[PDB]
Amino acid sequence: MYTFVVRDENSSVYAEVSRLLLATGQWKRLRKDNPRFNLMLGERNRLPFGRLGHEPGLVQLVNYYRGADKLCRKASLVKLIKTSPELSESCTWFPESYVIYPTDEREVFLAAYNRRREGREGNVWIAKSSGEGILISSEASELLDFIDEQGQVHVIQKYLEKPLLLEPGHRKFDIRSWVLVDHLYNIYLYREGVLRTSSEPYNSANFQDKTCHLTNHCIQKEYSKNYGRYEEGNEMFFEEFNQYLMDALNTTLENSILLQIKHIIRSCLMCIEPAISTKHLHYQSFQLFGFDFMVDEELKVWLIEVNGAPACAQKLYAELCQGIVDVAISSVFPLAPTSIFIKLH
Amino acid sequence: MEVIELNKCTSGQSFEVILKPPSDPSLEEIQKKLEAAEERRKYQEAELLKHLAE
Amino acid sequence: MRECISIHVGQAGVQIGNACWELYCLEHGIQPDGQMPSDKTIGGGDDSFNTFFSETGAGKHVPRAVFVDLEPTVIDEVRTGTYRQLFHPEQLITGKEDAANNYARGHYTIGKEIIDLVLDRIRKLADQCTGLQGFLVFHSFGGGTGSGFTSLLMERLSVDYGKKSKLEFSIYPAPQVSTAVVEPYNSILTTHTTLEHSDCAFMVDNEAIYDICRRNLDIERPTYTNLNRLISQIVSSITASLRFDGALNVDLTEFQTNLVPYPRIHFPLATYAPVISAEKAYHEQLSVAEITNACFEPANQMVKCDPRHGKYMACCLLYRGDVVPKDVNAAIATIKTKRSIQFVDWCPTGFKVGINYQPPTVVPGGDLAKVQRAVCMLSNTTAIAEAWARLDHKFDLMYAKRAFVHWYVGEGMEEGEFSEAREDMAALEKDYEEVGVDEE
Amino acid sequence: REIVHIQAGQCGNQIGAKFWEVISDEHGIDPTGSYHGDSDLQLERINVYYNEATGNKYVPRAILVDLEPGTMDSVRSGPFGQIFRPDNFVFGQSGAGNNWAKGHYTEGAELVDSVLDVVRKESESCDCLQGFQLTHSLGGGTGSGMGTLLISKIREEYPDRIMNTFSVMPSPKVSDTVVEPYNATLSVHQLVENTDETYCIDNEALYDICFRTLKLTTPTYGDLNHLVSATMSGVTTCLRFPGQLNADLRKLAVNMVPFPRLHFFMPGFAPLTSQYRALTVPELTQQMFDSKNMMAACDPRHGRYLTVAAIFRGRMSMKEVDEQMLNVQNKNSSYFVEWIPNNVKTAVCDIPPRGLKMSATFIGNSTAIQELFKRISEQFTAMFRRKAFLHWYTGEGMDEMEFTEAESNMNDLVSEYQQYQDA
Ligand SMILES: Nc1nc2c(ncn2[C@@H]2O[C@H](COP(=O)(O)OP(=O)(O)OP(=O)(O)O)[C@@H](O)[C@H]2O)c(=O)[nH]1
Ligand SMILES: Nc1ncnc2c1ncn2[C@@H]1O[C@H](COP(=O)(O)OP(=O)(O)CP(=O)(O)O)[C@@H](O)[C@H]1O
Ligand SMILES: Nc1nc2c(ncn2[C@@H]2O[C@H](COP(=O)(O)OP(=O)(O)O)[C@@H](O)[C@H]2O)c(=O)[nH]1
Ligand SMILES: [Ca+2]
Ligand SMILES: [Mg+2]
Ligand SMILES: [Mg+2]
Ligand SMILES: [Mg+2]
Repeated sequence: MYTFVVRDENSSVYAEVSRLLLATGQWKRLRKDNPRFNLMLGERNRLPFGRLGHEPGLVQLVNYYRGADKLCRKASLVKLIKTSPELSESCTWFPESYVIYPTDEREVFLAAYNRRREGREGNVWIAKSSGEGILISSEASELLDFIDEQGQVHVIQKYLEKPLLLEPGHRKFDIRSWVLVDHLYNIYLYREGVLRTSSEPYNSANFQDKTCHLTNHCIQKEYSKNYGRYEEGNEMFFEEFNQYLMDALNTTLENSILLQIKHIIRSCLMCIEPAISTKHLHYQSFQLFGFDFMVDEELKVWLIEVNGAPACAQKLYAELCQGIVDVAISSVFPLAPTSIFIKLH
Repeated sequence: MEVIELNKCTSGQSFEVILKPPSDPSLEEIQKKLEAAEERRKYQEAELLKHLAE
Repeated sequence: MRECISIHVGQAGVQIGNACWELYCLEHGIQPDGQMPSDKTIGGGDDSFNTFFSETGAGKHVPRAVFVDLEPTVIDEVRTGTYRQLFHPEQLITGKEDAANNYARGHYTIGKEIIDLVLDRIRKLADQCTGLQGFLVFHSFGGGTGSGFTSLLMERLSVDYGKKSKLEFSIYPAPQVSTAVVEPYNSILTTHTTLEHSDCAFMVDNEAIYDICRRNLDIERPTYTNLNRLISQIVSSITASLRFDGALNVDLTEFQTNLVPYPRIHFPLATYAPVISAEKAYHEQLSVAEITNACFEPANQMVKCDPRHGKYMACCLLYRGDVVPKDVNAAIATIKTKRSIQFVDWCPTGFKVGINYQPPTVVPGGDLAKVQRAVCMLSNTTAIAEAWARLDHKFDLMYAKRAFVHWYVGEGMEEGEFSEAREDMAALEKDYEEVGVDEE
Repeated sequence: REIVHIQAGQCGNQIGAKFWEVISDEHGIDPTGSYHGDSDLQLERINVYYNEATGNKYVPRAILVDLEPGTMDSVRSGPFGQIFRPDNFVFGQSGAGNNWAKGHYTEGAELVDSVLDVVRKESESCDCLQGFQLTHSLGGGTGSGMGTLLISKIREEYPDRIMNTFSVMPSPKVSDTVVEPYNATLSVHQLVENTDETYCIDNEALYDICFRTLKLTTPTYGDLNHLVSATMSGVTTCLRFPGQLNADLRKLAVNMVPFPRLHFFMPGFAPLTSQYRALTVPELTQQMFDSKNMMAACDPRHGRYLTVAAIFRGRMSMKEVDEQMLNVQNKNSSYFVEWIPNNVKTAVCDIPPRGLKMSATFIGNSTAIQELFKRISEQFTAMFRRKAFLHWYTGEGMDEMEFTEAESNMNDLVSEYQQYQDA
């Protein structure tokens, strides 16, 4: 039977898949530093990719793509979109962003900050990094006084001050999608996304208040007073959200939003494919991703962030983790029908 | 690209393609090293023969 | 004309020396009896092949080579083999008992008793040189002779031939054909003692050539003969510029100048293509673009590693066969658009190309098919540091328990040399990182 | 590179005789020392064990030692009796009476200089003496007491040579006298200090293999020795035939001994014979690692493998051999220490043993061997706590302290094997 190791135990997604690898009766778990494994559920930082693929008679698989960080970090993602001709900088689905260090884009950021000031256009930006930085203001002076006071590198992004608001509530949200890329670089979009919503009504005049602006589940658990009114855990799933779009907007989730999501996912992953592919390597990689999208008043989808080590919604842990075994693991190590994923590419 | 320093002959050809511009122990010490190990090797054997003599 | 002296140390060094010098004779048309009807200057000359072959009054062309092994079995094959008339007995040196896969036994115990014999034999070849330019040393990382004696020889060579170039062809240990468990120890120890004495070292991982023999040559269980005949082709394409007319890498200093801007980082990655089985009845010859593209495929490298996640410092393309510069340039332009080729920002993104019109020679009856054009790429990428990491990790596993260290101490070596050698590899590993790397 | 062979005592000479009987057949040498073989692989490394006389006769480099003439005469008249060098028979008349002290201090001390003279004349004619191999039991007196005396004297004279033994461990299941634990414990203390490699051959395992596997209801010593000579031939295949792995005694010791005191090996052989269908490569690999095929009577699942050496004899595919070896350790990797990477090395030899078309011999340095020394230690202490049978030894000049020291040193060896079983 097959063997595997675990090198990131505080991973809720992969703690469940290793539990499923037990029930099959055909996978044995080894200790962290046992090299005779077929599968590595590797650590999050400094994963020793260089030691993989050098064990005679062992097909070895790992749950991360070397080089995928260029997509899963704020600073590198901005650079990747700005310089890759496949994304061509002027792609319409990414907000205007500049990398300001505490090489440098401080000059060009202030240049666009003046253009927005001249036309009297909406000039609100956000400051984020790799915890939480939580700065939204209308003047760049307050942005930089906060950036240099902080240690790590922050990246400024145009705030989408005209977001799509859910009713009843007048509240914003973010859409999380889970994408699995297997050893063949097929791109599977899990049928079930989740909306991480805000509990308080959106307010344009109070940017210092960061509860109706930040849709993070940890912040809604911490600062929201009426958290949990409309949906359990500020999480609305697709069947309800799609029903809302039909009743309120006479459209569907697939037509209004999901087409753009599938396009954004396909674009980002097809861009870095030649840099991270393990098609002809001595080891092979798969990886689960968490894409974070934003929707505006005109049903335009914006990519906000890609998470390389995502968690899952509690309701969707079982279905998604079993899908990883079927699609990403048993595809390389078979055992002894409709799919839950959407093959893109 | 740019080809520079193209040199030809009947045997073959060489050149250079540019795409983007930029942006000791002595003999005495060695003999001492080997003799230091030789003495350590002889000291260990002497302790063995001393141990066997006992 | 500047002569080159090849030194073959240990079983791996000697058997690869056989594969290479056999191939050299087939390439220059030298018969097994040392005679070359192509040479019309009998008894001497300043031709390109004269850097590797000297001439006698009888017209024999003799390799400028010395074979050294602490054990007579492998070299006795040469004394009675096909090319027994090629070398004279002085060039073949054999000891009584070997180093038993023990670096200290090869370096200290047996090294001391034979190092002056070897150097005097090397002096005999050096005195026949009007202007010796340096040495090419073939050895294994894993063996007690190949590791222990080589590092001692490389120390003395720097003493007796100061600032004369020394290039290595080193065999990285792979468990699929390895014979000893302590080869990580031997590898780290010999790399520590040799680092400052080597100007440029080409590492060949036996694992890489083993798989290439299985995939491309369809060989079930590759033997050392399979491995060495493939290695010799790579060595021949690297030393071809020293043996033939040309303008790229015509002396040993140019290897350091072209590939080694940082002296400690002198381990270029070699990639070779195409490798085609001779038993393959039907074959479609590959183009310049196809074989150049294969130079950026990990499956064709001498050390398995991912250059996409390192940074380049230099690139040499060495072609043999029907190749004109127009095809190379059109291929490099196509490859730059489709592949991840990241140079360090202080080096220029460039390629030094050399073309030898003579197609590569294959031993008749060998496993390699004769191809119309081939290429060997020498690229100094920081990705080769993955090979150091693997080795250092296996070293760390055994040393934490002090497993087997008593064998080395028993030969006179101090336990501290393990630490000094491992600290050096750590520094080397950090050097590569400085050069190549920048619940959600 | 020559090996000098020494067999001491009743057991050592009887087992040693079968060994020379087996390998002489494998090298195509008749009982008269003449070579009548069909392959040059037989003669390629024949000098490791045989000297050459005029007329192209091959004389074993073997020295026969015993304190009574009984077994010596039996060997001289048995099969392959006259192949041995006549003056290489060194024997006394008193005997050792199954008494380690008599072999090591009194009776054997009177005879040891004669043996070292024969050892010296055999070594002086060696081109490059590789080392010595000794066959003996630990439960008797001559092979146990005088055997370990010889090792101590040989090490004093040839201190940079590899010392190898095939040591038969006693067992109450195949016992001659009750004092066997005493002689065995005294001998282990000597072996821990003065040998580089020791193949632990447990007479309990040999009996059980003859009883349960080979279906021998009333096994004899000859049955047990058929098993010993078969594994002795297998573990020395790498030394007698052209090969790359473990081809000499020092290289084997460097690959098998990670720590100086832990040099006691478990041998294993497959298939077990006492044969018409040839065995497959998967079948050889499964059997050679099974406990039932082990000669040391230790379950390898009770410990972990420090290093493992395996040899395959016969015409087979090295591909399926590598696949099966990698399969058995990739699916039992918990029983191999993780701090010695790639601690399993495999060799192949085209020459199969007699009667078998395929065979596999196993050499393991497992921490499970402590089970053997713990058995001996418990049998030792059970008598020694009442000082039982001690007068046989104190009558030969020994003190109780020497027993306490051998006991303590062997308990340390057990504790040291338990140390590395945890990591
Ligand atoms: N590619 C290749 N590798 C070899 C060859 N011979 C030995 N090796 C490798 O070399 C390593 C062992 O070192 P050797 O060269 O055999 O040993 P040595 O230099 O003779 O030193 P000692 O025998 O210990 O005195 C192992 O990793 C082998 O795989 C060969 O002919 N070709
Ligand atoms: N340009 C923008 N316009 C509008 N809202 C934005 C925005 N950028 C960020 N946000 C809001 O900020 C929230 C947090 O952003 P981000 O995803 O960077 O935080 P984070 O990375 O710490 C959480 P995670 O663990 O999912 O990576 C988003 O959910 C989104 O609602
Ligand atoms: N396997 C095997 N064991 C033996 C043989 N002869 C004796 N023994 C064992 O060896 C021990 C007695 O040793 P023995 O050789 O007779 O003593 P010695 O002649 O004084 O050295 C007991 O444990 C016996 O079981 C034999 O031929 N084969
Ligand atoms: Ca000439
Ligand atoms: Mg994040
Ligand atoms: Mg050797
Ligand atoms: Mg008896």
